[PDB]
Order: sequence, then C-alpha cells, then structure tokens
Amino acid sequence: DDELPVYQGETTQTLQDYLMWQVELTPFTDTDRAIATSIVDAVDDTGYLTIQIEDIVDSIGDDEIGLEEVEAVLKRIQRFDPVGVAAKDLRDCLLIQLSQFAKETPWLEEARLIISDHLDLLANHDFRTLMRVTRLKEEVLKEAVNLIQSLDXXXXXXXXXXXXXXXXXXXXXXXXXXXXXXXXXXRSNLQEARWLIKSLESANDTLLRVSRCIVEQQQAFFEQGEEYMKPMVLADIAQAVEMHESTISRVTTQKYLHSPRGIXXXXXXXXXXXXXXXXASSTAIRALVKKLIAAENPAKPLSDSKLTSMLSEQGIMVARRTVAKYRESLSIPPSNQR
Amino acid sequence: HYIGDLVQRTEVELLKTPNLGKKSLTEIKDVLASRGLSLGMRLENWPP
Repeated sequence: DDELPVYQGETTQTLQDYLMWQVELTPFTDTDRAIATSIVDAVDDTGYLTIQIEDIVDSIGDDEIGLEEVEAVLKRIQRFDPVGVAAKDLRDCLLIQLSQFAKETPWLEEARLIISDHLDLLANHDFRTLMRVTRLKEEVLKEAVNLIQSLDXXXXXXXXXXXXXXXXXXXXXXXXXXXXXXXXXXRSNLQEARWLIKSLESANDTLLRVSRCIVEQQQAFFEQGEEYMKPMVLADIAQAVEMHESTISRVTTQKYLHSPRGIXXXXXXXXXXXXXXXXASSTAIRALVKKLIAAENPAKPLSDSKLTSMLSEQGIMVARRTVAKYRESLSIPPSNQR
Repeated sequence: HYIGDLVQRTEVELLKTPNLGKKSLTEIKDVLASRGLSLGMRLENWPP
C-alpha cells in the first residue's frame, strides 16, 4: 500500500547497470550500441571476464559485422569507469590499466609494456632468467614490478554487495566439560483462526525442544574434542526419535547451529561408514590429507604417491588413486607441480 | 590537421569520399577507439 516505507526497493546499481549507464551517454551509432549492449552483459561481477569473443561476433548472426568492429568498440567499452574493465586474460587488463600511467612515470612505461605484454607467464615464480631476457638488473625491474603489483584486478569496486549475509545463528551450543551442551538461544471466524494459533503457540515452545533434543543427540553421536567429527549416519538420528532421514536433513539444512567452532550445521551429520574394519570418514581424510600436504615437499617433491603411502601407513587402506584424487583437489598444488 | 577537426564528423558524412571504403572507416574506428574515443562533439571553437 502507500504512505509508509514499505519494502518497495532501493534500485541499487551493479557493475553491469553502471556500465550500461555509461554506454547510454557515449557517441555510439545504432549498431555499435547493439555491440556495446552485447558486451556489457557478458561482463561479470569480477570484471575481467568478457568470456568468448568469437561468440560475441557470431551471436549477432553474421550479415557483415566483422571482428574488427566488435574489437574497437570492445576496447572503448574496456576504457570506461573503473579503468580496466572486461578485456580478457588479465594481460590486456593490465595493458589497459597501464595505458594511462600519464607517460611521465620514470622507467615504468617501457619496462611495464615488455613485462605486462609478453613473458608475464614466467613472472609468477620470480624474476630469475627473465632478468637475463630483458637485460634489466637490480631495482630497475623490481620497481616496475612494484608498479605491476600495485595495479589491483579488474572492477569489484562497483560491488553493490553491502549485504554481508550474516548467519543469525539458530541454536547455541554452550561449551561444557570439553564438549557441548544445547540451550537453543534467540468475529467468530477469526476466533476459530485464533484456535489454530493455540496449536501454533504450543508447537512454538517445542520448536526449541527439537533443536536442543536433536542437538543433544548430535553431540552424543560425534565427539567434539576429536579431530574433525566422528563418522555418523542419519540412521542414528532416525533411530533416536524415529524420524525420517529427509526430515532431519531438512531441519539441519534450513537452520544453522552455532557451536564455538563453525557456524556448518548439516555437515555434522553427513559422513561415510568407510566400509573398512580398520577405522573420520572423508572429513579427516581430505582435511588431514591437505594438512599433511601442507608441510611437505622441501623443494618440489610434488609426490601424491608418497602422501598415499603415508596415508596407508596410518591404517586407512588407501587406494593410491582415491586418496590422491581427494587430496589433490580444492586448490591443492599436489601433483600439479610435478 | 591534428585531431579535433577530424573527431567531429558523423560516419554517414565521412563514409562517402573517394578511397575510404568500409575497411578504412573501421580502421580509423579502431585506432581512434583508443585514447580519444570520441568520433563526435560540437565542441566550442579553435585556438589556431
């Protein structure tokens, strides 16, 4: 309705909204505005990625309209407010961000064009042999690299994500004797509707009792003090109150339990039974696998088979494949550096 | 000479002169796409 501040909206501006605003105000032709609108949607909240170019060209359905037309227009779009916008590959991002250094920057212009244009793939590790490639030495190259490292990446300045999306918790786990104890914190027609409320008010009091109950059984199923969490099956919680698996997983999926470590509520009931006599499921396998891979490789061992042998020494019956596959995942440099 | 006197023209006005063709228009569109970006204004006046 009106005359009050109903949550009508804010109409904030994202990056694509703002870029399109910036396109509205620039001297594009009828067609070039179609290519521009075609590119600004391709852009991402991350900036740099304008995804595939030749799909931008082919998306228009031929009829002339070469590659060069989208290329020029593309450059000009890449030139709008947040300096380096879009482009591709980060290389051209840093070349567009480097396009304006005012040209009055000492030593930076040339060196920066050489480093940023080409050979930047080898600049990851360190200088080393690159120092011999560009003939530079001492701090001449190091100061240019200070500028290159001073650039930042793409957009993510427009952002428009003021919403942190907090957790709000649901049930509090007051820590007891090296464990956890639940408390669960935080005329006649409508009169007959009043009655439904009595039932809703009676169920509202038991809503906390379900959280404290399932929470108590969840604390009894997995040891808190132990590394990760003891392996459990939904059949235990389904054994206690005799509730269906999907229902319990739904309650733990919706609500989020706050313990002293982890905010992480439905992950405390999901585990494997390992299917082995000698033995914390995949939690400690992948967790402690990445932990053992954290301190290792004095220089560049890059050996996942040695880590698989170390896992087999612990009595987990490693397959040298599964263990290495789960260990090398999630950004793990293992086996990649070989 | 220079830029400005070139920078304000509609592509419909520039498209017809001898020897340009469709290619050179996109060529100058790419070259001048960088830096200036403009390819139009009414501006004000000129110092020279």
